[PDB]
Amino acid sequence: GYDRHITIFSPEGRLYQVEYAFKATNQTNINSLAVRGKDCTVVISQKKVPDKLLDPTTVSYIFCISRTIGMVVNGPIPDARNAALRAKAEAAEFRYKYGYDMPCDVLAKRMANLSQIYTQRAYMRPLGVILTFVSVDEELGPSIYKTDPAGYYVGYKATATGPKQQEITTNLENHFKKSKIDHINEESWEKVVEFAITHMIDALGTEFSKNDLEVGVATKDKFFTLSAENIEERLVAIAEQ
Amino acid sequence: MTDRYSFSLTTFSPSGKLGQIDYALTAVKQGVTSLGIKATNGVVIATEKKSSSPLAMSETLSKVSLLTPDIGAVYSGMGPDYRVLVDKSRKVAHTSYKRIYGEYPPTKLLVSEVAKIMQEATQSGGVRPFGVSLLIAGHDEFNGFSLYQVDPSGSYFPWKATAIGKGSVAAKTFLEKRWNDELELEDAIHIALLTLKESVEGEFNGDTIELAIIGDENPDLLGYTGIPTDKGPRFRKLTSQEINDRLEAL
Amino acid sequence: QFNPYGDNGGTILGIAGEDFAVLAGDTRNITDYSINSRYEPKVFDCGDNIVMSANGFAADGDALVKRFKNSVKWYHFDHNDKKLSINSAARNIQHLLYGKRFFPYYVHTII
Amino acid sequence: GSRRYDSRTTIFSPEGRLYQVEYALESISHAGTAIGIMASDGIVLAAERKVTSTLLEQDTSTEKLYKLNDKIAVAVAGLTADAEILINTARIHAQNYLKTYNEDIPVEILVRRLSDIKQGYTQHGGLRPFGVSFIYAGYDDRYGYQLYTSNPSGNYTGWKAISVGANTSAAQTLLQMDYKDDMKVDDAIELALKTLSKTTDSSALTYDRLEFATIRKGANDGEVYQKIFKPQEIKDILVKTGIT
Amino acid sequence: GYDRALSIFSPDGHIFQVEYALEAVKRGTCAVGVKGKNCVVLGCERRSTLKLQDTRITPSKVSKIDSHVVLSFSGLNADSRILIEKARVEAQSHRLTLEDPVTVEYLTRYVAGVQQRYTQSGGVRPFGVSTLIAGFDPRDDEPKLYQTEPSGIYSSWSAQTIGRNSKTVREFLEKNYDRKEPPATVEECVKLTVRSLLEVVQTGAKNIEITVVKPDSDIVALSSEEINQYVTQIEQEKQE
Amino acid sequence: TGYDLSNSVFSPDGRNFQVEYAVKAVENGTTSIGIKCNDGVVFAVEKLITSKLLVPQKNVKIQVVDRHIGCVYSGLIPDGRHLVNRGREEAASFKKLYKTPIPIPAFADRLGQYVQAHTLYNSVRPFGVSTIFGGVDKNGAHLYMLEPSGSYWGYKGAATGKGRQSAKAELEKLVDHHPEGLSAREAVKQAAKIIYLAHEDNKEKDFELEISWCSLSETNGLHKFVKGDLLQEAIDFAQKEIN
Amino acid sequence: MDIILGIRVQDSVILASSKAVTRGISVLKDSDDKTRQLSPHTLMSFAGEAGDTVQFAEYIQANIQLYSIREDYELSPQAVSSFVRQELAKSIRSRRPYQVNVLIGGYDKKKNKPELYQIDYLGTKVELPYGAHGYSGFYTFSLLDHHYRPDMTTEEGLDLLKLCVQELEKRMPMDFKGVIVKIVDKDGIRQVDDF
Amino acid sequence: NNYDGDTVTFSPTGRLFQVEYALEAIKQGSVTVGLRSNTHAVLVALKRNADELSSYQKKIIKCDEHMGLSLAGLAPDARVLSNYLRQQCNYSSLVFNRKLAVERAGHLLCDKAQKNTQSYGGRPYGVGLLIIGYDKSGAHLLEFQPSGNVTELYGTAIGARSQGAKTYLERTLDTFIKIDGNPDELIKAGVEAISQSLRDESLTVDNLSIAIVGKDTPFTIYDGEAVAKYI
Amino acid sequence: DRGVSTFSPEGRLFQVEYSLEAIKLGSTAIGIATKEGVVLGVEKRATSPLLESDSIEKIVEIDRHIGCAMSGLTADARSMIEHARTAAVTHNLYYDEDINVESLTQSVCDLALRFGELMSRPFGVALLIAGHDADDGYQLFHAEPSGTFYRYNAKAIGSGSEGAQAELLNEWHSSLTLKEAELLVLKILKQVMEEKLDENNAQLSCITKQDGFKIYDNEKTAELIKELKEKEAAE
Repeated sequence: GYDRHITIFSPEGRLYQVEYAFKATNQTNINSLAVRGKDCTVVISQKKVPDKLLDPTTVSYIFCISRTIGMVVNGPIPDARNAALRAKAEAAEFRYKYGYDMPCDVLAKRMANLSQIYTQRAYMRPLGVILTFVSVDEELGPSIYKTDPAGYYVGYKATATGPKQQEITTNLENHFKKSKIDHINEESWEKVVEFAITHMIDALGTEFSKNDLEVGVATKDKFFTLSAENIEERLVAIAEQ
Repeated sequence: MTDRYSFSLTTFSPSGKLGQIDYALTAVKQGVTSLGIKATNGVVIATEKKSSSPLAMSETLSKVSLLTPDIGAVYSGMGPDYRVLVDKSRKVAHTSYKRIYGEYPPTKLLVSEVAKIMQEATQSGGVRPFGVSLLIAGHDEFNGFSLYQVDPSGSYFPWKATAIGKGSVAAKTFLEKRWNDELELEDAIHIALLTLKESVEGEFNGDTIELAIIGDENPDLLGYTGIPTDKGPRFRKLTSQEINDRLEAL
Repeated sequence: QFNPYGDNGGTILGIAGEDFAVLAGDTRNITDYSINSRYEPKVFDCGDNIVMSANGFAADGDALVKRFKNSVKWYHFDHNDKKLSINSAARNIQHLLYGKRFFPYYVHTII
Repeated sequence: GSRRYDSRTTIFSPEGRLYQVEYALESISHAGTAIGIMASDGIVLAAERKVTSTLLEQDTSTEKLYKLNDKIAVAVAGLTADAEILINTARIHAQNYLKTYNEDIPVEILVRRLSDIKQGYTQHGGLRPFGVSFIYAGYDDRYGYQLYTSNPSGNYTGWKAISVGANTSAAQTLLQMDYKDDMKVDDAIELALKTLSKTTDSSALTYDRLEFATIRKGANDGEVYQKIFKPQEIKDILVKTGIT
Repeated sequence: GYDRALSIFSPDGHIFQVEYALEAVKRGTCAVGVKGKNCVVLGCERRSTLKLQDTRITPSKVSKIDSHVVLSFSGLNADSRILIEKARVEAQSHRLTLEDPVTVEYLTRYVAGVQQRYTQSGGVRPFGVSTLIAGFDPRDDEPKLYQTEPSGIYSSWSAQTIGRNSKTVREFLEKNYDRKEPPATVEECVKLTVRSLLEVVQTGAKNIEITVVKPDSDIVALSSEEINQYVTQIEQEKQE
Repeated sequence: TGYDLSNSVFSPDGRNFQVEYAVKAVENGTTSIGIKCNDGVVFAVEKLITSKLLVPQKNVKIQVVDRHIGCVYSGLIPDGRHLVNRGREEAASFKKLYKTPIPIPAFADRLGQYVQAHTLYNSVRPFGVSTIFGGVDKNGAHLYMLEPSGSYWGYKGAATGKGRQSAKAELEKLVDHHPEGLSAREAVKQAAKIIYLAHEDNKEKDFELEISWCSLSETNGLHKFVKGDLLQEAIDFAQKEIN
Repeated sequence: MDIILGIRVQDSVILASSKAVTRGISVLKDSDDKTRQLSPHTLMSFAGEAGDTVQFAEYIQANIQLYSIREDYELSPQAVSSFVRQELAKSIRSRRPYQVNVLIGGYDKKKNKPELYQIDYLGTKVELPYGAHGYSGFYTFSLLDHHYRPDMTTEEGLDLLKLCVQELEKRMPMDFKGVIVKIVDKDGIRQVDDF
Repeated sequence: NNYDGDTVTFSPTGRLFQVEYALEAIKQGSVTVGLRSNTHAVLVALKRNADELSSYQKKIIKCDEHMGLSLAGLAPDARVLSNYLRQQCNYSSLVFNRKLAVERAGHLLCDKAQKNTQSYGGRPYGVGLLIIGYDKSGAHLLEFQPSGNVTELYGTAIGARSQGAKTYLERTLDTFIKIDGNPDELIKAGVEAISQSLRDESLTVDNLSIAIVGKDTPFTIYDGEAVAKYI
Repeated sequence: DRGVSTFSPEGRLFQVEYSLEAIKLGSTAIGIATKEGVVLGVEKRATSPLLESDSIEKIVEIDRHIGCAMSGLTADARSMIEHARTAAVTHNLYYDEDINVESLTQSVCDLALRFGELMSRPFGVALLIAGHDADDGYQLFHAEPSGTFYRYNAKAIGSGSEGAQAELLNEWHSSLTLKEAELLVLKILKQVMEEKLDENNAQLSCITKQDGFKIYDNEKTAELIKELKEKEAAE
């Protein structure tokens, strides 16, 4: 049973260490979701600060990888920060060598290749994280690309990750079946954020205060995260209609 | 640290089996069906775009890949393993051939290089075999059109037509009935679409099928004019619309 | 172009008696036509009743003496506090000097 | 640490055998049979492809018989991918020798080198051995026509007639019965095909399941020619020797 | 690099990989060496499961390391080639630096040293080979015969045997070899060597190889016929 | 099973058992704490007096990194020293290239990435310490706590070791009773009390209190040890509250 | 060192090499043998920089002797000369090249033919009826161009060689202290002990 | 048990068994005592012979003029660690013209031992050391364990039966700390402390090893007839 | 399996303890130190009568003033002897003097714990190193694969050792002559050997300040065996 400890094939052609890395991905008990506007890409994630001795401003699973690219992680924070540091290094190196900003989909592929290597080389373990990369790409427009511990990645119209990803996924599917378009037909990112929070509330069946969420927004030439007060203003607008 | 796994992870068992290779082949068996057919004036390779979620944009996931302007590849098995092999295959076509001879490698020799990479993952220290089988279609001046299969062991074989993955045993019997040495490329495409329908459960259209051909030179895809000897790539991926047009004629 | 060598002047003298030995040196240190110091000791007690002077380029001379004193220390550690005889000290110094045969200590040594 | 997962590919059993070599030999015993026969006027190589399909492109296919240089060829039994690694290495050694001495490499010197490479994988490095046995057919002006075999242990021996792969016990008995020293190449061709015909696990022996080659001084005047038979030429020699 | 300690001690103070290497030697074809008064003979068994063998080209069992020294062995054939190559390289290197060919003892000490090194180096297994090394020191007429084994111990022998059934042929040599009077000619020595192998061989056919080494680089392998005459004469004195 | 015999192996529930076992070594150590005040941070630790023969004041545990960062840890003391040695190299290389002393959040990630790296391979063992550290940089005071998994966050107050539960509850009261904040001098007094309170879980032996602090107003943003009169005054204030 | 000559006649190859060794101001020796037997039917003479000449020659000798033992076979003169050329061609792009020029005289027992190869320190190889290195060719080639026949006997080869050496002793400024002459034929290598 | 095959494996209670086994080798070692006043620091060590024909194995090693140690456990490991200390004392003198502080020596030994407890292939050191020295802050005594833990003390003992000597020193603390300017009295208290750990055998002239360092006293070792005075 | 450098629960290195077991299977070697010299003797133990016993080399010169006898896996000793010879000669090159017997012994012992996963295992041989230097006179050391070395007035190693050591405990005193020591080694070897002691299956050697290290001829040892036989028959 040593085919269970390292990344070699089991008799059914499976990689158990990879499968168990997917299971570690839900250990934080956090759900995240990403959607696309006309001009923007929004990502939201639950925020849980269960200890009063914590400084809540330091608790985060959203990362500013480059000026244009944001990353939300589903998984434990040490592996999340490992991936974040590497992604930052790769994006900076790419710009130095090739003279233009690393695209969201290309970074996703690169991090997916690195992950593939950990599934084939025995001395390296997979990282127990799922990485959702967002930007407004200069060629492709609003972009969502997500990577997992198998080294798989793909682009999304919208996506969700975490223990309750299925509820959020089906909720999002139902909306897009109705609208028949690949995005939220909205001018402002504020409204795209409100859409994103609204559909997470419906899908999880829970309400949020300003400290229960984490929000990241990608626009042309920058990615930024919202403060508690920008989020409060979002919540207020949702309640008043 | 240092990689301290400098010993083989694939070894012979008392019965002469290489377990890890057999298990890699089992992973390929679970994979989505893909096939290739060789005509007199072309080759077609095809597979199903089995989308993981409908929110996924499956045109961003390319199962059929250009390796050189006259060579393409498709797989069955582990997608990530395929993606890295495509990166290595594209590179080795340059480093061990084009940068030496000033021309792209013939199909059989690029296949040979990919095969060697796959063999080494089956004997080198601290690694597992690749969990994919490849079908590689191509054209070159002196060998004409050709189609090869490569397995996790590194073994490769030339085919007139074949299938790999899930429904391969049924698909190969279907292909034996219909294949002859007088097929024109359009006939082979038609047969590929018929064969592939059998192994597909749900939606069957241009958006769920990925199909590419090796055929005539495409001067319209070259990107420049003025060099007579340069006439364009023979590899071409069919559009969603082009597939649907041929699905009415089905 | 950088010249790694210099000349700090100085003169030394060693004489062997029947049951004694002396090693003398002037205490002046110079470069070109200037005096650096009127009293800069250049003959040293190295332990085990051995005295040493490495005259010429002072940086190389200080380095060699410093290395030999260290060699005496390690000779005691490695060989049960055995006294380093003068003939054994001399052979040891040959190996210290020849170790830099292709980038020499620019000095004339006397013990 | 990593020790836990190490199979230790290069250890003796308590009987003084090499586990991995023995198990590689077991693998090789399921490969298609290959036969070499040495005559006074040349050498024959004959081998059976493993169970073929009608859609396999035969005329562009090679799985058993390979050219090392113009004077030396090999028949392969075992893992094809492993064989191609070693074959390319042998092709390079032959060219190294030709560059150094300006003479074609003598057959045995090539054979010894490849066999030493195999031996190394059994003694150091902790890697699995190559799952391959070779029959070497070649000519040089010292010993003339020569046949050798090597196996995963890196042991090699010379032969007048030999088989590797499946059913070698049966094949070897049949060769030993009908082989004679004064035999000629055309007689050796017939013996090789007759032997495969009898030992095959297939229902019948047809052209599409064979690879065939001769090394003859049937090249005009004091010089040697290799002939890798085309599918149609294998079909003709099957009829001519009266097997189909 | 692969570093694993394959040769290690067991609780009873045994190194099993070395001991299992000796088991590989036991399985190998029998080899024997006998020194006369002015020669040394090396005899080797050939297992007769191999007809259709081409004996012109098949690797011979006795190997010249230099023009004045030979080496034979029992055990893994592939392993023996590695030791033979190393020994040949060292013989030329000795000639190049000392300006004298190796003594038989020096060459033995070298091969034995290589064998020992492979019993306490990481990532390697011991040689499954024991050797008999024979010849004459340069400008010396006293015969030399040494033995090595996988552990790396070596020693000199008036006569010695290794490989399968070597217990039996050593039995024979211990009762038939007199130290106060060694086989005083080539004939007597070759006859005593063929006799020792006939205890174990089967047919005195092409099963037995014999190589004679005399002083001053005089080395020759006997043919089937010449051995056959020894086989013949030996059994005709038997029926008595 | 066998999943817990080798570092970096995922168990079927997605856990790294070797890291969880490292946490056991931490929980077995003496109590150490940190308190973030108005313009700085305070660190304190319980030192068990195993014998009369220990020279008082002489086996110092709190460690400085650069000139503006303090580090304290509970668990295997040598592992903590190894981590601080690395932290000193990271701080030196940062200051060498970028001139400015390493900011506290930047320093936190350097320790975090290094500790996390020791969960990637079976050829190394995880760190058997939890480390409380911090100081003052250009954006103000920062307090962090780092676990054997590589996990770290910023804190208002922190505690680890055997008396961690007691210390936490004490720390939570201070957060509730002072939303505006605590002065550095108040924080020293409070730190002394909390270590005295947490020493109940370790009552067998006597102990020696050790405190340090970095405060913009009180130490000019440099890490200093609390000594002499100010230490005695905090010991006295602590003795009173346990009586 | 200085003069090395070679001539290939009907059935043998003759190599002539000077005996002097000169360390600047003094002739240190007048009986130096500037040659090494590589195999029983192959001889190599040499000249060039001090030390490197003998070091190179003994290195080549060791290598050919190793090959002979490994294969129980004597390499052809052509094969030996190709091995030597490669070593010098590799050496010329080294950190410190071997400054050594050689002649290789061998009798090919398979073809029953004498063969003479001239190779300089760059790895420039040529097969010749007669050859030399340094200035030796400047004085001797006009005589060899006149008298040489491919069907000459060994004795006629030696007589033509005597004439070449006499011209060298007349017109060359340096005293090379005569030559040692060696013959390579079907029976091996022997030294003419009065010349 | 399943967790003691190597140094890179925690047990489920967070223990490191290879390190604990290394600690066990010290416990089998012969007793050695260390103690100090404010002017001097002393080592006393009971040496162990193999039999009546054999020598008594040396326990005390000089590291510098102002520093040295005594060992209990694997002697070759003490040689490796003392060699490292000699080099570090030496580096400090040559580069900085500075005698290495005893406290800094302790930190360096801790870190060297620690690395052998956290990586694959290594083993922990199987020896304990008592380090005495006199530096710019006076007399010092250190105890080193191969877990990497180093502790500064007024007095201590390690090896077989060290507990007796250690209790004695704990009672005497207030007396021996005050033995300033009298080397012989400090050694007496050391010989008396080590006597609390003897059974069967007593202190003989080839049995006893003493070392001392202090104010105007280079680290010096007394063996043989030079310890008869204290017997 | 388990590491090659693993400690047991008693705090001993498994591999070192196991090599000590291999040494117990070795042929006997004995040394006796006197004020007139140190004697070294060994049991040869040929495995067959056809083995030429003077090719058995278990006593070995390290330098003129230092000799060495071995017991255990004797092939392992060759690299140890090579190191010892190199160290003795190197020290003379660097210092123009003889190296101390103890310093040489320490240098050999530094090799011993250099195994891991350096060599793959400890040495399976023990050495008796005997010699003379000006500072400490005649000396005998016992070098083990643990890296420990003890000085001895007299010592036996190999399979007959604890029977031999008890004998040496009784017979050794500080006034032994060289002649007396020779007879004593011969007598104790004769006692613990399987075969009958003679000049072809045992070997003597000594090191004196004057003549240095010497291996005795078989004729010389034969005389001492005769002389031993007669003194035993005389009470």
